[PDB]
Amino acid sequence: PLGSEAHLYMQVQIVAEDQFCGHQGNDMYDEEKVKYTVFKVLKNSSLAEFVQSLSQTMGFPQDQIRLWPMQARSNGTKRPAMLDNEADGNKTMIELSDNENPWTIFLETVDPELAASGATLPKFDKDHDVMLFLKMYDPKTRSLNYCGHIYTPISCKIRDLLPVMCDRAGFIQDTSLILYEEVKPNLTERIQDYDVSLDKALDELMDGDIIVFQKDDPENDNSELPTAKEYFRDLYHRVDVIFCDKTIPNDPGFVVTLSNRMNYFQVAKTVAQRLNTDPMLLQFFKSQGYRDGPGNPLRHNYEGTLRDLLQFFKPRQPKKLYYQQLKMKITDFENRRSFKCIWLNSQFREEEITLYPDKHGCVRDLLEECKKAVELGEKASGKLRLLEIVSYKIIGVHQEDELLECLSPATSRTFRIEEIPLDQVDIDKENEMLVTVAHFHKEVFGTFGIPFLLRIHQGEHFREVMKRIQSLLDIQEKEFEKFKFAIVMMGRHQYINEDEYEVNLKDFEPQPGNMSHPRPWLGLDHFN
Amino acid sequence: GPRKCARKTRHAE
Repeated sequence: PLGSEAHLYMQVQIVAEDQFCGHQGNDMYDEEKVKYTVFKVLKNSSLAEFVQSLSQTMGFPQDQIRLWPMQARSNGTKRPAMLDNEADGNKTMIELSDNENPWTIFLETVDPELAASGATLPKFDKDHDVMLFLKMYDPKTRSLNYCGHIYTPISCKIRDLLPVMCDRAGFIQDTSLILYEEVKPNLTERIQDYDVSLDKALDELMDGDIIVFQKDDPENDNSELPTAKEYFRDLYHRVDVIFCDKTIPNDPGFVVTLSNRMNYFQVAKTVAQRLNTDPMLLQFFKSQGYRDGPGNPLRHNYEGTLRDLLQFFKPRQPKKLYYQQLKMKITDFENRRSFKCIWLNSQFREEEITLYPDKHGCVRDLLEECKKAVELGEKASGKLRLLEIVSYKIIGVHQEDELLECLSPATSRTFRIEEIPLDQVDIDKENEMLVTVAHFHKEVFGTFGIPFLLRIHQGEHFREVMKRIQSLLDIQEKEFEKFKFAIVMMGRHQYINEDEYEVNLKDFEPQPGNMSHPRPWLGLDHFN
Repeated sequence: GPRKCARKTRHAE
C-alpha cells in the first residue's frame, strides 16, 4: 500500500564509526549486523539540504561532520568513498548515489568529549591527502581490533604511520610491525617497503583503503593463524559442519567451525579437541550423497580436502559428517585382522574365539595372542599349537614361521588352537611318532566329531594304544567296544587286527620322501 | 605531486 508520492523518495542509511568496532570480517562491517540511522529523503532533494538537516538531527555542527558514501565495487568490496561537500553540494541525492536505493553513507564525527577538549574535524585536501582505515591483527586471540582512521598526506611514507599504529594498538613505541593491505576477500598483500610513500605502497590508493598490521614477534608462530594473510584466507574459506557419533543413535551432534581448505590432520585435530581426546583415536566417515547417514570409512592417510568431503551437499542443507571414537589408534585399527578360530581347552571342549594379530604377523603371534587369553591345564606344557581342520580331519599342523597371510579360513571352524599334551612335547624321534586321528563309520568320507593328534610307539602293541585313546575320549567301554580301528590312506582303509598287531611305526609313514601330500591316518569306526 | 587512483581497476570478478 504505497500511496501517491512514495516513488519520489529514497532511503538513506547512515552508519557511524562505532558500528565498525568489533567487526571480524572483510571491509568495515557485516551488512546483516550493522545498525543504521534511517532517513526518508526526496530523491531530488539536494546535498546541502540533507547535510544541514542531518547536522541538526544528529547534534553536531555542520562544519564538524564529513560524509563518505558507501560504494559497492566490482572487486567484491563495499568501501567508504570521497564526496566533495561543496563542489557537488547542489547535485541531487538520487544523482550522487548513482541510483542506489537504499544508499549507505559513513558519517564521520568528532568524539565529542574530545570536542569539548577543543578538537575539530581535520584538514582534508581531497587532492593531496588520503583517509586510511587501520585494523590490528592479534594472532594469539586470532582476532581483528578496529583501530579507527587516519588522515595523511599521500606523499608521507609508510614508516611515518608506525607510531600512530603502535599507539592505537596499545603497543610500546618502536615495536616492529608487519603491515598488510586488505584488498578484498582472500587477498591480503604484505607491504614490503615502509620507506616508500602511500601511492607506491598500496595497490591502487584510494580513500577507504585498509591497512591491517601486527606485532612482528616469534610467539606469532605459536598461533594456528600466525599472520593476517593466513587469518583472512581462513575466514574466507570457513564452513560450519555438524559432527555426529555413528555408534550413538539419533544423536543431533555438535557444530564445529572449519575451513574448506583443511586436510585430514587439521579436521581431526579440531574435532578431537572439542571432544577432549587424541585425534589418532578417531575414525571418520564420508557421505552417502543424497541419503543422510554414514558412508565409507575415511583412511587416516586421505589426501583430499574438507571441500572434497563436503561437495555432495546441495545449496542449503546442514553439512554433516559422522565419526566414531576408537578404543585404539587408527593406523593400527585399519591394519587389524580379525582371525576366528576354535580354542580347545584342557577338558577337550571347543570354544569360539576371535583373535586380532597384525595382518603382517605370523603363527607365533596368533598363538601368543591366544595364550594371553586362556586358562591352560593343571601341570601342562604351557606350549600351544595350531591345527587346520577340514571335514573333522586334521589336514595339518602349522609351523610358527608361517606368515598369517598364508591362511584363508574359508570356514569359521577351519582353524584350531590347542595345548600340546606332555607326552607329545618333544617326542622320541627314532622310536615313536604323532598320527592324526579322525572318527568315521560307514565310509572314510563319513567323518565326524573332534579329531586329534595321538602318539604311537614302535614295537608297542595296540591294546594300550586303544587305552591311550580311551583315557582321552571321554566315554566308557561298551560302545568304545563298538569301535573298529583302521589305517587310512587316501581312497581306502583296512581295519587293524584288534589283536594281535604290534605297532610298526610306518604302516603310518607316507611314501619316503613325500611330505606335501597328506599322511596316512588312524580312523575310528563308530556312530553317534 | 603524487595522486590517488580514481577508480579500482584490479581484481574484478
